[PDB]
Amino acid sequence: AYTPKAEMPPEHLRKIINTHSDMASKMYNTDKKAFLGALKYLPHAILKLLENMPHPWEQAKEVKVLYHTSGAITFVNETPRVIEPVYTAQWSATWIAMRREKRDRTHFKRMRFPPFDDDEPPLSYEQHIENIEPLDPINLPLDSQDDEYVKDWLYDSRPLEEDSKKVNGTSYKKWSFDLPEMSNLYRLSTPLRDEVTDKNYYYLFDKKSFFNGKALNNAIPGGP
Amino acid sequence: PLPTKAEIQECTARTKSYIQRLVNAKLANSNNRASSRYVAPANLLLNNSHHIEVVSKQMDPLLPRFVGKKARKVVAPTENDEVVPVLHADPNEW
Amino acid sequence: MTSWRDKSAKVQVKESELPSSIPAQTGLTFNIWYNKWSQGFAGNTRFVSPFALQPQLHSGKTRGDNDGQLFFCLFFAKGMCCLGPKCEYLHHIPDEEDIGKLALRTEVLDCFGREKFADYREDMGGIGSFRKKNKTLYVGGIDGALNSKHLKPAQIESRIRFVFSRLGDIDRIRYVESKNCGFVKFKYQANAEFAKEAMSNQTLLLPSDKEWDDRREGTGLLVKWANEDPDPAAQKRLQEELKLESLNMMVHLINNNTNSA
Amino acid sequence: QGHNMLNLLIHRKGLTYLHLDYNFNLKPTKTLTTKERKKSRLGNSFHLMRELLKMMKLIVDTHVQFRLGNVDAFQLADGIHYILNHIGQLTGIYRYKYKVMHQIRACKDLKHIIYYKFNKNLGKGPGCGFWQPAWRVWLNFLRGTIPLLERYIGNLITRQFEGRSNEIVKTTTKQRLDAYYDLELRNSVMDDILEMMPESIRQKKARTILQHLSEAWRCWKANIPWDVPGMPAPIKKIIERYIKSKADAWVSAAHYNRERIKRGAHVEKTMVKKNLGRL
Amino acid sequence: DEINEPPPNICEQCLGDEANIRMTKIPQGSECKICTLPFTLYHFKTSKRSNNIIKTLICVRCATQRNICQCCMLDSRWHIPIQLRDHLISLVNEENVMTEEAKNDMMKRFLSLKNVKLGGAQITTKSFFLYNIDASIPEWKITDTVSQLLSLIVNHKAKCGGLRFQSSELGERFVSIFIIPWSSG
RNA sequence: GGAGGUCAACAUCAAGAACUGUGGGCCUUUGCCUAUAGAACUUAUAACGAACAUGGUUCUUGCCUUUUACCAGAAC
RNA sequence: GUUCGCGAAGUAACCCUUCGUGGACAUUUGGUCAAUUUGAAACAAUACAGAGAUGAUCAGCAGUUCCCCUGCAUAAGGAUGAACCGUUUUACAAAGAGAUUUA
RNA sequence: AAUUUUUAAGGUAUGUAUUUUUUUU
Ligand SMILES: [Mg+2]
Ligand SMILES: [Mg+2]
Ligand SMILES: [Mg+2]
Ligand SMILES: [Zn+2]
Ligand SMILES: [Zn+2]
Ligand SMILES: [Zn+2]
Repeated sequence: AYTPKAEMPPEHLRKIINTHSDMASKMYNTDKKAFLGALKYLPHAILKLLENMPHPWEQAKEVKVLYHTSGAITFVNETPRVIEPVYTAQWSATWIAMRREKRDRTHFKRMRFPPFDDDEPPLSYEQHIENIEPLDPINLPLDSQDDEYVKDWLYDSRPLEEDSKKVNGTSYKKWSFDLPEMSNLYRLSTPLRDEVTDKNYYYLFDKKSFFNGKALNNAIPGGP
Repeated sequence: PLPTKAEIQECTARTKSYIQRLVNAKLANSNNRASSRYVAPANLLLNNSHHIEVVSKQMDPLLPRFVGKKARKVVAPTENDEVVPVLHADPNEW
Repeated sequence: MTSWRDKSAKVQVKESELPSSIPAQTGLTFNIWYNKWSQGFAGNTRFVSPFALQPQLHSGKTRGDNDGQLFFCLFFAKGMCCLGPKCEYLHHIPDEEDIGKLALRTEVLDCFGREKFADYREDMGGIGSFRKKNKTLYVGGIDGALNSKHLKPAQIESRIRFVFSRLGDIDRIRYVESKNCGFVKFKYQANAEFAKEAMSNQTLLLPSDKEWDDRREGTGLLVKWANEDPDPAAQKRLQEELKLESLNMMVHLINNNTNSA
Repeated sequence: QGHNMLNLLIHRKGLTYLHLDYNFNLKPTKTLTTKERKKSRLGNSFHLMRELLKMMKLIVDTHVQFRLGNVDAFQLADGIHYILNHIGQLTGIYRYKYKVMHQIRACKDLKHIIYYKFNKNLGKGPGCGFWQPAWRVWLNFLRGTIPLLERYIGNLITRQFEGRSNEIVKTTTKQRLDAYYDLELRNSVMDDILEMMPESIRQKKARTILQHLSEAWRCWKANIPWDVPGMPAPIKKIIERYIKSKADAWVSAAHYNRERIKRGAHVEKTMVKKNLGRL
Repeated sequence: DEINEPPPNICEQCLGDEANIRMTKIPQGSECKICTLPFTLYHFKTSKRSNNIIKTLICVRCATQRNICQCCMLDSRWHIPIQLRDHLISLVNEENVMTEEAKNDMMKRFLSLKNVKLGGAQITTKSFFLYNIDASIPEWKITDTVSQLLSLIVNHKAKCGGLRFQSSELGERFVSIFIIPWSSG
């Protein structure tokens, strides 16, 4: 048998969760035991939620969830995947945006912590946050021409989803690139992945010398 | 006589089979999806008239399993089988 | 029939109207788990039910009939049912035709499909025992009638005889003047239970006599299961009514043996 | 979800005077009698869990304020970077597990390295927002505290619905050692002496024999000989045997604790005060 | 193993007219209404629909000791109430059969285990003014009888009953053990 | 029939540098010798993961009124 | 509702529409559970009694019970956690002495 | 040639009763 799981309307979840807000009725006696029983899994839901955070070039991520029909808990069911060089380029590229915007404006205000007062109940998404159009993310100007290869798909959530040649597929594993694109990414990532390229430089610094220094109880000048 | 080889290979098997039933059931009882990786119509009603099929519904993974289970004391009455025969100066010194 | 059969019972109360949960301010803070007002001292929680039924008027045909679910709507019995024709349980006062189908299971559980408990309860509370078949109801807290007092038991007796009358059969009713307790025995088990839920926390007199408009406020009246009648008068009679029933139940039991052969 | 869970457990336990605010601070509202005090003592499962939700609530609040339009992008990235570095100072999870100071110090170090590569040639100012290292550090800390909180919270709730076990066999530890030594000795003597005597009467006699034992041990400590008027010789043999065993153990522990004290190792306190009596 | 092994005891009556039935096996359901100990719960439905789910209330042991049915709590042979089937066995013979049963808590929790067994199971405005009334008969009988032949108050201390029809004209009709007479103002 | 699926089940993934199948020969099928067919994934500045957390037991330590919570090295 | 086939209608180089039909595709949800007083949370406040040994003031650690509570707990705390310190008459005779007493 | 930050518990007892509508002689 085995038909796959049925995606649903988010409206359904929303109604569940804001229904269970107020419960004083007797009908909730078995939905409260589900809340307590669910407390055991909460530290995992925090995990999956917090490893899927947006990243700055994203305005919003839409992620699958897996919810308990009594609205007892909501797990984020994706796992993030990234092309390593593409990801490095994105982080390096924002990096340069951060320095340019740090040197740019004179007064840089920082958010007050916590942002919301203790007594204000956490505001709902569908009312407050949903209607507003989002503010722009960090991106970077990125150049008119040089970057023509990457510039189209660079800042996308999952940079290449539909390309038959460039990537496995929607499942998004096993990337494959052409040469000049890689030339562009290696060009962008210089503020981060810039490093030494000779085995010879490392010399005493390589693991084996650290394992020795630990075993013999010595120290290299800069070693731990 | 000694028990013999063919008999000791029997009770070894039937006990070893039995114990696994206890170990498996006991590992899969307590709260661990982690530790549980080591693990019939059954009824002809009364006179057999209706017949029966038994199927155990899947419980909700949040709700307490064994909802009837609660730790409580019990005083046990004495076993049925009975009557095993027992078959068995110094006061001033001791 | 002319009353119940044709009609589908009108909704007793709108969804909006039904009392809210969270009884008001018995205590300093509400407890989400147990729904109660936690810290402080309660001062008699009990109140008169703001609702009651109209045995003839509200009763009607419903979706439970087409299903033919045996069990009766209790929120009908309180006159508080908001589903009405969409309710899945029967709305009416029990008759001998419906009792006959319940008659199998009426021992383990009441007419509403609530399992009985073996030992009763200290004060003889909601549901009885499945050990004893008790047809005798006790009324108390006649202050539910409120301060207005009646000239003799005649007013009381007739009023009680009137109100419980609609709710089913009556074998006998005795008010007591010395003690404000009136013992009611319906012919049938199932009827006694239906009256308990319907008449608890209620008021009295006529619809518009005396202090009726401020009637809602008071303590409310108890309706509880009743102890065996201690006097040897009825104790003989209860035992005599026992034996004569037992003799009837030997014949049918040798008849299905007479059938068995 | 989290807030409802923790309120239902608290109120379930019967504590309505402790109030969770919406930032997951657990505050007492009132002065508590001792019984209130002992019931509201509240474990590391609950508190650790709550602190963990507090970290989450904080970060999600930052992205909210980004979405509401109250902030900015650059300020969002700088914000969550500031959170992921300062979890020590904002939350207080370190109180309930102190091992977490490792992650906190690591985030501080990654801070230094990222700044002085970032802020080179420009400024001391707050502008930042390279949050990838700290975010990873916290994610890994999470990776390993899932089985802690699942075992802890599992126990807390399975006890909360089903009650604690009745049996509870308690191990032998440092505090209750020598009590157990007593108990095993007394049993061990009743066994022998009861197996010597002919038959009929024991229990009052059983009680009396043990008083002779303890008296005899007291006599051994005081160097008094412990002769007794008419007592059956075999019983005297038994008592002397066990008192030589107990004397050997007593002396050997006297020496062992003494060399342990000499070399400087930690001998606690009353083991010293007890030792010097033995010596 | 003693927990799950014994097979359930359910009557043929309540179990329905169906040829083949599915039922639900829960390893730990509610406790008995009797012993107050956990057991294995069995749902079922007499028909593939009905409206009503059937639920095994008492144990297998607590039922076996009483020789009764889990769902019904009626005698496993004769389908009689226990409050009754004893009385039939007390009438026959002389004095016996009474079950002193299960008070306190640890009493019944202790009592359910022993195989001693128990009791019966082991063997297996116009006012007419009414007088001359036996105290015993219920009002329900009277009015029913009148209805069969063709509204009421009684006092049972008195042995006197009054009757108001909805019309003297009924009075004439019915007038087509008792003291009747017809009077009111 | 092909291309796919942030679908599922089952099998397998740290070992004489390390796998199976087959034919024949000695033993009388384990095992030894010999000929041969096929070996996906993981490995040599050693490994499913170009990444990196927590717990338990036992040792040696550090804070030192005691337990929790802890210091930091090792073995399992 | 889709599709296959058939049988008729108006248009019809046989096709589009319309009607009547044979067959295929698809096949038994959910509840151990009903919405406030009557099938059972607790706390606080009030009043009463007061927190071991002993001449007296104190550190404690255990044991036994059909007592438990906080705690992740096989740690540790909860008055040394509580409760216990009461009641105790027959496997029972042998010897002798006095007296009553009957064939 | 470079340390490192804190929360609970052993102290203010514990126990009993207390807001209730008059179970048939
Ligand atoms: Mg103690
Ligand atoms: Mg203690
Ligand atoms: Mg201590
Ligand atoms: Zn209804
Ligand atoms: Zn039972
Ligand atoms: Zn049955």
